[PDB]
Amino acid sequence: TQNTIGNIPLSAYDEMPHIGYDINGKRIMRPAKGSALDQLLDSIELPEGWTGLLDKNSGSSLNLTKEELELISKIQRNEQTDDSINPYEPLIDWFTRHEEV
Amino acid sequence: NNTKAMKHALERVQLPWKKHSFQEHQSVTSETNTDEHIKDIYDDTERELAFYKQSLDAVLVARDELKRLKVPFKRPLDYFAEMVKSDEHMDKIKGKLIEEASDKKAREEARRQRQLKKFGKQVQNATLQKRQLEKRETLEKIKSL
Amino acid sequence: KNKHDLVDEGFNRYTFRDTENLPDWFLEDEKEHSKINKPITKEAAMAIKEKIKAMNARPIKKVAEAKARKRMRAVARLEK
Amino acid sequence: MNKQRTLLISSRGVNYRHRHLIQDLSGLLPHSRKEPKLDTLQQLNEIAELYNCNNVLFFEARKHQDLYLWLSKPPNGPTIKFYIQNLHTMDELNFTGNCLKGSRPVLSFDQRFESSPHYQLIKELLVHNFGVPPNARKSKPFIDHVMSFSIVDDKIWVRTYEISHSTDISLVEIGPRFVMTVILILEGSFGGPKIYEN
Repeated sequence: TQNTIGNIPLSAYDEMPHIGYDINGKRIMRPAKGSALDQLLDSIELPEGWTGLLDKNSGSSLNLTKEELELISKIQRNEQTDDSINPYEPLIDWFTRHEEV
Repeated sequence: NNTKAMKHALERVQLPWKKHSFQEHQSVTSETNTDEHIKDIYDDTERELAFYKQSLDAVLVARDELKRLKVPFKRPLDYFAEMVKSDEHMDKIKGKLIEEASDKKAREEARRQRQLKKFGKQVQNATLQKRQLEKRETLEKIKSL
Repeated sequence: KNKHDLVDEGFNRYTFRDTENLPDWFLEDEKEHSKINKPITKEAAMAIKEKIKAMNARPIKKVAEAKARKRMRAVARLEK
Repeated sequence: MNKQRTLLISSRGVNYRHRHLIQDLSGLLPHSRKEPKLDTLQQLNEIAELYNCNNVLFFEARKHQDLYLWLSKPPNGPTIKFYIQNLHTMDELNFTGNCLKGSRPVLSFDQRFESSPHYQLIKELLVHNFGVPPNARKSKPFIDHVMSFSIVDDKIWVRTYEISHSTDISLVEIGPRFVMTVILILEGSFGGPKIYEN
């Protein structure tokens, strides 16, 4: 977790220079002071894994990894989630191998 | 009720707390309090206060030993983290407390307004006649000189 | 839910299906009817409405025109 | 150095109040792996084995008014059967005060817990089971409440007091206030001959 603030709204800490406290009590500072140009760029051409919600670690927008975005799409078109498996295994006759007397 | 296997259980289950920091244990035992000293054992009014005294004792000792280490104690009022009872639940309790306070004040003002309706007439005529007494008092204080 | 949880959920009623060899008049009837009704949130519908909204969706022109509509409505209720 | 995990499980036959006890203990314990329901005795070790649980809180109710907590260590630990008489849940309006959800409590105890090895075992099991690890994943730093344990009339009275600060310190009582009447202690986890009887 490393941010240690629960299901509380992030409406709080919008007027603070930090997002919460963590185990063994120290100030989790807000990581960067971004430009007004970059913020306007991210409201026209939105980031790759843009998710519209705010992260708990930092006030910055929670993005998604390429692998996760691939995994969501592969759920919605069903496309085989767990790889390294064959969809079409040969029927290994584990029971008919031995003839009945 | 063999205590032998019980001691064998204390062998396996226990972790050495004296061989480590207080932070790993965090359990102030309020030994020297049996809590059998309480009068009215089934009445739970002295019992509430006795349990309160025990709790407050362990708090103070834990405050001392935890202050001995470099780990913070107080809620800083700078982290607004998730709490046990929800905010709507706390609004229900606070609603109830303000309700009971307003009902107590309602009964106090009830005595007040009833007294005003009973003796309102006498308030009128007494204040008016006292004012006229003050009129004649001042006028006599001019007429003498 | 982490990656590991979704990989479990990924194995549906509809997994292990070929899609590239098959004729389009068959797949266009499967894909319409191969949608598992998973529960939604209002929290998600918010962001997906914030994702689709384009630039010229609300200009100065259409804001002024919207007030030009509502003024006409406020006039039409004094016409009676 | 201390690393523990609790399993909170239920039985079919648990009513409104008892469900609120599993709710509020899962709140107060940051290391509480909350589980929905169980139907039947021997399975509970295996549930604990799946989630890497160092503890298992089995809340039973035979007649629907009653409650019987089966506190345990999973692999070979001595399990303790309780009967919890009095109950006042988290959602009772007379209690005033917010503890942090799963912050480190301070465990308060009694003299008469060291009188026997019997009460010594329940004392220890209440320390690491009902307590907390120093680095639990859902655990909040700054310490905010206690766990008052005290024995009178052969039964342990449990209360959770939020400490109150002013600017030295007060403490207003909240949470599950309940007695625990130690019915039974098994040798192994839900199996083997019974050590203690009343």
